[PDB]
Amino acid sequence: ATFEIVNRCSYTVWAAASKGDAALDAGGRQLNSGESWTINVEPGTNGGKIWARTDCYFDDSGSGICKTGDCGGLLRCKRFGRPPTTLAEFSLNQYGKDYIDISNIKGFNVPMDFSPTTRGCRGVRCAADIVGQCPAKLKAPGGGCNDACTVFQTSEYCCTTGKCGPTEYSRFFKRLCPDAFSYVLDKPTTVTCPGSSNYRVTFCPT
Repeated sequence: ATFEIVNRCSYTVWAAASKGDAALDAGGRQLNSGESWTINVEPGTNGGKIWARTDCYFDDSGSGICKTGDCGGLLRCKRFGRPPTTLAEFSLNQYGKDYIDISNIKGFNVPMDFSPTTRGCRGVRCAADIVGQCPAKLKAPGGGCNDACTVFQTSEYCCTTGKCGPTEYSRFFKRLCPDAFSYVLDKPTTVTCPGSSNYRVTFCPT
């Protein structure tokens, strides 16, 4: 599958793509404002995620730090990133279907649109000013708006027992971005697309 990752933000982001135990494609790259990066993701990939990282410094070896979404200090991510991170999530070629969503379960850093570029399903977007509106207790100093599980580490926010409800914090994310997951047991906003669709992820779509 082809994903085109586009940075429409006015600032540089460092895109990342991983399935948790491995990079997808090169795993990460710098995207200046307006740049597009096309990656190829193996069919059958389950549990892939794409995100943006902000305020990164890397040396010549590709080692460094980012203020949001750092993946163990590497330019080319092999593992998932540190919250807060708006997530584009996908599982491809799962019994004939691809499944895509946007998640705020690990917080929000950059607004995102995640849309197919082929026929037969709709995209999803979370483009509200979640950072500007973020509750005081969830604001991350480095930038972004943390989820409550990251901040407070309770069974209720992290849904550790597999039973949890919505919370004042989850409802914040859900009010601003209804089409994104706000907590682990949220009513799913997954979209089902034809198997082997292609996609575009746009940072700062509006």
